[PDB]
Amino acid sequence: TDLKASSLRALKLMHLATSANDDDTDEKVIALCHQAKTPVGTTDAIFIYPRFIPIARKTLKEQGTPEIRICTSTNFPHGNDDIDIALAETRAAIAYGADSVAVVFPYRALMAGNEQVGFDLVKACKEACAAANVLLAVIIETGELKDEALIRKASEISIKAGADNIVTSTGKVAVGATPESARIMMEVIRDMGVEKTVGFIPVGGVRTAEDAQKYLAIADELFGADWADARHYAFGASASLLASLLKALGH
Repeated sequence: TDLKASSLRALKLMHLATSANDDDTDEKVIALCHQAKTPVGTTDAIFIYPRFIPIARKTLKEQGTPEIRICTSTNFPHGNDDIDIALAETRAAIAYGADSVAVVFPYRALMAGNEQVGFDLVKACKEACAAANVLLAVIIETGELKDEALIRKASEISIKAGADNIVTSTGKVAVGATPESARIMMEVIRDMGVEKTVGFIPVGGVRTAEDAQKYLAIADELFGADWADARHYAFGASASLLASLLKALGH
């Protein structure tokens, strides 16, 4: 029954996205909105491309779940180092009506030795989001950085630039989150003492109810059992994890 409790808890923290082998479509997003409403409760949000926000917002409203948030991505998935492009895309996502924007950190530029551009890019995008009461998350793409020191450095730059959440992965490269990269990023949150204002989102690597229980255990250990609420923790995953959480709950 410990598994059942963390399964329901993981479920309500989900940022439901379409399968990686599906991209997105007006009908597939309407379907996604329906799956986000289950017999035991709703996921916290959906994760979709910006152009589908307006139709997702109407679907969620008309099905009686206006409280499900809509998160989207910019500078995505490439993480290029052109700030003007990243800012313009972020402003468009806001105008579409997003509740949360996840900008991809310029991780290639960091790997090449540029720590400043990542700071300036996140800062410019956070400025636009804050001005519109939108949360800014930052994807650092742990699967491409690989090295522990680079994952810490990307996390530290993002936090100092004003990230409201830090995210492992885009979901568009082979390797997403792992327990180790997840631990590293949450330890930066702790070491910097910013756990009240910065949350964490593993993308990928969580496919079963047992995986989700393991990832939540890391959060409970580092910050206490109460820390991982919808504002500070989320699982960026697809319908396959959701079905495993529902199954563990007997549905």
